[PDB]
Amino acid sequence: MKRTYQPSNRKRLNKHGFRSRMATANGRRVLAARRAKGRAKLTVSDEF
Amino acid sequence: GARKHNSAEARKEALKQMYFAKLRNVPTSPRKMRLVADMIRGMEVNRALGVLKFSNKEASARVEKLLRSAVANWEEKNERKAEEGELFVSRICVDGASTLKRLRPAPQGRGYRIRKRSNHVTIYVDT
Amino acid sequence: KLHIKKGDTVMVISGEDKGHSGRVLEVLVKEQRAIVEGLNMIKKHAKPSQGGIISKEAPIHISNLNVVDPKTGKATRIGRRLNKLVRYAKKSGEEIK
Amino acid sequence: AHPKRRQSKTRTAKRRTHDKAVMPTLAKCPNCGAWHIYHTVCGDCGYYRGKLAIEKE
RNA sequence: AUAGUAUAUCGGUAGGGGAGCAUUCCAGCGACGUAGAAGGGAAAAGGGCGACUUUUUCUGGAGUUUCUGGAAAAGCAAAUGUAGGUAUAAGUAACGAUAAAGGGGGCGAGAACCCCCCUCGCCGAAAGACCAAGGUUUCCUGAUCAACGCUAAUCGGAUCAGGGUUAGUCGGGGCCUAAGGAUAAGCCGAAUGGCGAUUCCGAUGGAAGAACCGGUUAAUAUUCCGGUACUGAUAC
RNA sequence: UGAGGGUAGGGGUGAAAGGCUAAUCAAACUUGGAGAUAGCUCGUACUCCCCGAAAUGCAUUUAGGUGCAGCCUGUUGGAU
RNA sequence: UACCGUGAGGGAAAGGUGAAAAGAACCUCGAAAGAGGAGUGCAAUAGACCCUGAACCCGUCUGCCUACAAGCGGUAGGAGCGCCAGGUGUGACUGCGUGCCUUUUGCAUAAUGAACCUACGAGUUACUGUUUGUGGCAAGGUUAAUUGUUA
RNA sequence: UAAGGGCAGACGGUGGAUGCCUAGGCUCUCGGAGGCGAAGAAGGACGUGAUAAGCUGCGAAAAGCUGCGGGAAUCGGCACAUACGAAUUGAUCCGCAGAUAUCCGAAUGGGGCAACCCGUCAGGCCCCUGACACAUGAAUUCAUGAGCGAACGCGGGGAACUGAAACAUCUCAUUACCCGUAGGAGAAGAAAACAAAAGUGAUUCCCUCAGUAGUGGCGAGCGAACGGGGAU
Ligand SMILES: [K+]
Ligand SMILES: [K+]
Ligand SMILES: [K+]
Ligand SMILES: [K+]
Ligand SMILES: [K+]
Ligand SMILES: [K+]
Ligand SMILES: [K+]
Ligand SMILES: [Mg+2]
Ligand SMILES: [Mg+2]
Ligand SMILES: [Mg+2]
Ligand SMILES: [Mg+2]
Ligand SMILES: [Mg+2]
Ligand SMILES: [Mg+2]
Ligand SMILES: [Mg+2]
Ligand SMILES: [Mg+2]
Ligand SMILES: [Mg+2]
Ligand SMILES: [Mg+2]
Ligand SMILES: [Mg+2]
Ligand SMILES: [Mg+2]
Ligand SMILES: [Mg+2]
Ligand SMILES: [Mg+2]
Ligand SMILES: [Mg+2]
Ligand SMILES: [Mg+2]
Ligand SMILES: [Mg+2]
Ligand SMILES: [Mg+2]
Ligand SMILES: [Mg+2]
Ligand SMILES: [Mg+2]
Ligand SMILES: [Mg+2]
Ligand SMILES: [Mg+2]
Ligand SMILES: [Mg+2]
Ligand SMILES: [Mg+2]
Ligand SMILES: [Mg+2]
Ligand SMILES: [Mg+2]
Ligand SMILES: [Mg+2]
Ligand SMILES: [Mg+2]
Ligand SMILES: [Mg+2]
Ligand SMILES: [Mg+2]
Ligand SMILES: [Mg+2]
Ligand SMILES: [Mg+2]
Ligand SMILES: [Mg+2]
Ligand SMILES: [Mg+2]
Ligand SMILES: [Mg+2]
Ligand SMILES: [Mg+2]
Ligand SMILES: [Mg+2]
Ligand SMILES: [Mg+2]
Ligand SMILES: [Mg+2]
Ligand SMILES: [Mg+2]
Ligand SMILES: [Mg+2]
Ligand SMILES: [Mg+2]
Ligand SMILES: [Mg+2]
Ligand SMILES: [Mg+2]
Ligand SMILES: [Mg+2]
Ligand SMILES: [Mg+2]
Ligand code: NA
Ligand code: NA
Ligand code: NA
Ligand code: NA
Ligand SMILES: [Zn+2]
Repeated sequence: MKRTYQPSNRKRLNKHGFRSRMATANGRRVLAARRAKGRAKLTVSDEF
Repeated sequence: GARKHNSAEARKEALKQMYFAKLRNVPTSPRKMRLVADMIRGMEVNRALGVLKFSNKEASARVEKLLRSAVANWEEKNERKAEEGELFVSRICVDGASTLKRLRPAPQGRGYRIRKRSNHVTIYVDT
Repeated sequence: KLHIKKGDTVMVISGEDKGHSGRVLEVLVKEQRAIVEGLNMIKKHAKPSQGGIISKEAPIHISNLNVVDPKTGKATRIGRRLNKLVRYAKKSGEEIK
Repeated sequence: AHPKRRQSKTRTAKRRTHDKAVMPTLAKCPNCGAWHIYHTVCGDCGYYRGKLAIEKE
């Protein structure tokens, strides 16, 4: 059967990528929380 | 302070009169191996080698090569080739060794554990 | 600074080789140990690469080694004096090496 | 369908009374002198019932 | 408990009261320990009663402790209680489409399963061939069989090392714009901001710049080589 | 049927089944307020000694909760 | 961090050889894995998952009992046998005996709960009162913030 | 008698408790300090070794370059082995000042799916490649700002569960949370003030006053000031 995750690299970066996070105040708020935690992976732009 | 040196000296002097061989960490289940140990316990070594060679259990081939070693240890510690009809299996035991855990999937997303067991085998020979 | 160095002649003051003198061969600064010639031999088991057991000096912790007096043959503590600084033997007062 | 209780050590060991490895039916080879299974060709010499059966190189 | 040995009294849930033991650490006076401390195994003996204590011996190989007072992370049998380990059911269910296997050689300690050969069987609008998405070295070769492979394995999409992807034209990108997105001038609005062009971005579409057949490697091939073409720039 | 866009939680979307909104829907998920509240259920660990109940009355948005009385116990003073 | 999730986010386990690698040359059995020796070392039953090394759970050996026997598995008696001077292991035969916890008027209950072991796990502290045991001062008792000296 | 079983002991297996230990935590005291960034930050990507996965350091000058002060025989990081070298003409190492410092990121020449693509302008080499500049907004070419980051401050907005043994006033609470913006602190601050014929004179903070005067479906609750003693 068709499952929930059907990958598309173009969709992934448009929805969760680094440049989309930086485009809004609430996205930059997410980046600040992940930096303060010390995450090695900041966005999906890192795993690529 | 020499106490453990004196305890160990007596331990080594007794080992000169004991003829044995060991198998450690054999990657097969101890219960199946025990089935083979009960077959050759207290039996003349020449007859046991043939019994192990033509056994239908797979654990017997490993045990056959350990009995050969036990006999050779006997001749090293006694300084003569063993006769025929002379030695016999005076002691044998199988102990469970450490277990390797694995995973086998089951229906509806559940997972079960598989145990891949091991064992140790020790054989004594005697005239 | 260390109270001994390569080329020094030192006497062992503790351990099984106490009362024995000898020359310093190598100094392991980080571990604070040194090789003294002819003392603390070991039987190392080497595979061919013809093989066999071979002899080598094992290092002794440097706090068990004292510089031998220039004049007398006994081990002494040392100091440094400006007469740059230079080592000298506390038992006799003469400069060392 | 389900065990109401775990079995004690005694009950488990009593059931395992009849779990025995079967001994081979062995015979000595009149030619080689080696052990072989009765009614089979000796794998060492190749002989069977006094005659050569598997001439082994 | 009363009287100072005598009289009485001593079954107990909820519950009230009294008196103690062990544990960790601190102060003080002091002890023990490589001629063997703590911990762990065995044995013996004690206590108005008990919580507990003491001694001997084996292991162990460096810390331990009496008494008086002080302070608490100060005691488990059960919470469908938590972690780690090990049992029972049990050598039981099961080993994942009923397309199918048999023989002879080979390497090898070892072969139902690996390699070669003969026969048999299954798919064949596919279970064959070429791309896209996605994956990211799984591709080829040598060595290895611990783990992985629902068996074994000399084999493998497994482990380690080495090697392997070649473009003027192919596919992209460079050019163009759609949905939508970001904006300019402006408009709106506690803040954060929301809107807003013919502007820009953005292919899944449009391009007036153009290549196809064959052969070679263990692994690449409109890319390398052969043959035969085409398209921009640039200099005379 | 492929690619890329858009609508976001009392909101969306619905040829309307309270269907669907990442195996979750009569109000998604994540973190925080937060150890919400639970007159309810379950659980509550060393020792010995002395004493030892109640399951009634009244009141209560009260009835399997609670307040006061009644009945237990410590200390203290009186005799009753 | 690994791992889980489209994402926001969630989020582990895992310390110790020995004073010193002196980290086991060489031989024997094995195709080699594994062991027996040798050697190093205070010690290898310190040999790499290595200090100590408990329980549940699992083996081998020795002693006694057990194939006419029927219930929470013990308890109180009691021969024989085996070991080391009256202690210890076993237990023929006999009497009595329906686990434990919790919840209940009342549970062997066919009401609840637990596979077992080791480890973890639940009336604590602060402040303000009140009663009481023990003390200081007493017709009086007591300082708070803070200040001085010393260190 | 024992196919088997029961109990006890001896010796082992497994497992990793306990004892001992520490390399890391926890709570504080005293002193200092309280930022970094367009001269490009925080945080990253990619590289960098005789050998080189990963960390560490560093940036195409890439485990590093140059001076000054210190110091004295070893050194080429964790970190081995092998290999080649450095150094008493002073190596490594420490303190201070310099040199170099790719790409992304406020990111700022334009775009963009972060670490990429595409330009104009002036110079120099030769289809390409060097080395400059080129955002926007608020002031007068010039000067400035932007972004990031503990808590404490001041502003703009602002819940509910909960308590009231129900609940709407009330409470939780001018809290959580969201947003803006300073400083080493900030805010306040020099009487159109308190007091009561007696007086004190800016602000802030501590001890009292006091659970008092009051307030309140006069319920649950909430709760001063004057005056006095201090710090300054
Ligand atoms: K202790
Ligand atoms: K191969
Ligand atoms: K909602
Ligand atoms: K053990
Ligand atoms: K009988
Ligand atoms: K029931
Ligand atoms: K740019
Ligand atoms: Mg196995
Ligand atoms: Mg077989
Ligand atoms: Mg599935
Ligand atoms: Mg059976
Ligand atoms: Mg009585
Ligand atoms: Mg009583
Ligand atoms: Mg259950
Ligand atoms: Mg069955
Ligand atoms: Mg069956
Ligand atoms: Mg199945
Ligand atoms: Mg079956
Ligand atoms: Mg199959
Ligand atoms: Mg196909
Ligand atoms: Mg392949
Ligand atoms: Mg296999
Ligand atoms: Mg391969
Ligand atoms: Mg093209
Ligand atoms: Mg355009
Ligand atoms: Mg190919
Ligand atoms: Mg071709
Ligand atoms: Mg309906
Ligand atoms: Mg769903
Ligand atoms: Mg709701
Ligand atoms: Mg709250
Ligand atoms: Mg709660
Ligand atoms: Mg009574
Ligand atoms: Mg009720
Ligand atoms: Mg009452
Ligand atoms: Mg030991
Ligand atoms: Mg150990
Ligand atoms: Mg009868
Ligand atoms: Mg009932
Ligand atoms: Mg009752
Ligand atoms: Mg009853
Ligand atoms: Mg029953
Ligand atoms: Mg119930
Ligand atoms: Mg149950
Ligand atoms: Mg029950
Ligand atoms: Mg229990
Ligand atoms: Mg339990
Ligand atoms: Mg044991
Ligand atoms: Mg421990
Ligand atoms: Mg210098
Ligand atoms: Mg209420
Ligand atoms: Mg500032
Ligand atoms: Mg100030
Ligand atoms: Na001892
Ligand atoms: Na416990
Ligand atoms: Na028996
Ligand atoms: Na440069
Ligand atoms: Zn034969």
